[PDB]
Amino acid sequence: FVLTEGNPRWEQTHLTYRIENYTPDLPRADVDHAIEKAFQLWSNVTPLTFTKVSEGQADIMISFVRGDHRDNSPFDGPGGNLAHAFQPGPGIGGDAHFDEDERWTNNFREYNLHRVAAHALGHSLGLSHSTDIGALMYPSYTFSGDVQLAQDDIDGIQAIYGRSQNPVQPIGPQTPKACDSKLTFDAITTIRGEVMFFKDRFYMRTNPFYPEVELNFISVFWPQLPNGLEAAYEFADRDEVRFFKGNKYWAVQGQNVLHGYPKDIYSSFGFPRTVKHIDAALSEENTGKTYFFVANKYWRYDEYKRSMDPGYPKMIAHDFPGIGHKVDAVFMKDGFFYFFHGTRQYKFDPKTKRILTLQKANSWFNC
Ligand SMILES: [Ca+2]
Ligand SMILES: [Ca+2]
Ligand SMILES: [Ca+2]
Ligand SMILES: [Ca+2]
Ligand SMILES: [Zn+2]
Ligand SMILES: [Zn+2]
Repeated sequence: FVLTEGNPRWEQTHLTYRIENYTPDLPRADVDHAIEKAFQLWSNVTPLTFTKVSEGQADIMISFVRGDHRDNSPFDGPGGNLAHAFQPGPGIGGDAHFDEDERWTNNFREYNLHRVAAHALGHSLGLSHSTDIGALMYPSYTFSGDVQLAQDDIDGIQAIYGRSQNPVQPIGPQTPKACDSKLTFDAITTIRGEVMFFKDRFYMRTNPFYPEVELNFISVFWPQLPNGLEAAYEFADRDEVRFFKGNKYWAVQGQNVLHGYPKDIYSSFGFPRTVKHIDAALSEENTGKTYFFVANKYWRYDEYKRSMDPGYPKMIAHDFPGIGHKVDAVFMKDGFFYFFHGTRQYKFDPKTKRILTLQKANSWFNC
């Protein structure tokens, strides 16, 4: 996080805010809701409170304006700058302006008022742009269908006003770092020559032949998917990639969730209704066998037969000597299975049912 130069800060802890005019793009109700919830994100992690007023001046004056609109920060029509807010302070201080030749929404369509307002109000309280890609204050517009403060945002805002008067203290997701040797993965899959690691709302993509890591929201590519993947694998045969969460599984082609999916695992792969979820999955280069891992047991399914194999609720620790009895993630590369469990990574050889290397979970990255 980065605190606005000069460290402007509101002196009162009980602030007032007013919505001057309303955008035509939405019903007043929807605008009101967006703003309210935007303020709440901030009041949840600090002692500050925001009260909506109707008449008269307020600390934070909110408005929808078009082009040059009386303040020296002219808007640029459709596109470009969506909004801007001023530092805490008297007058125009703390005010937020949304550019009206923007198409404010309440859905996944660009640009969602709640999301942009949550960000603007940040500047309204004294925060500047963060260099943390996962932070709400980051300079951009991403939409993971659920606006929330990243741990970085909380630290930034608490540094100016103190922490929540909550006895528990809210927390926010932390952005994974590739050079942290404490890194662990929710799931991993290969895709058109690259390896794609998943962790919370993020993903880390790499081509092992030229180590250079790409970090970003899973929603940048597949907005439909629910954040919190548990397993995943590629099936280049159909050029798809399947993700598992809960007990249903989404399939994807290119950058769009295929028709109908999600779908049930039981009806799609044939798995006893006993299995709640899944821990990890991989598919053999060109053998047609796909291995799914649950708990300490594993199962095999034949793609070219839309069906499992004769009695397969077998043991992990037994047929995969060395990796232990629980898989966090796994993917295949050049004939070897790469198993992940916590920060541990075992390079397993299918042929010799042998373990060649035992590395750190993030060993692939350049650190
Ligand atoms: Ca604009
Ligand atoms: Ca003001
Ligand atoms: Ca508009
Ligand atoms: Ca997992
Ligand atoms: Zn303005
Ligand atoms: Zn900003």
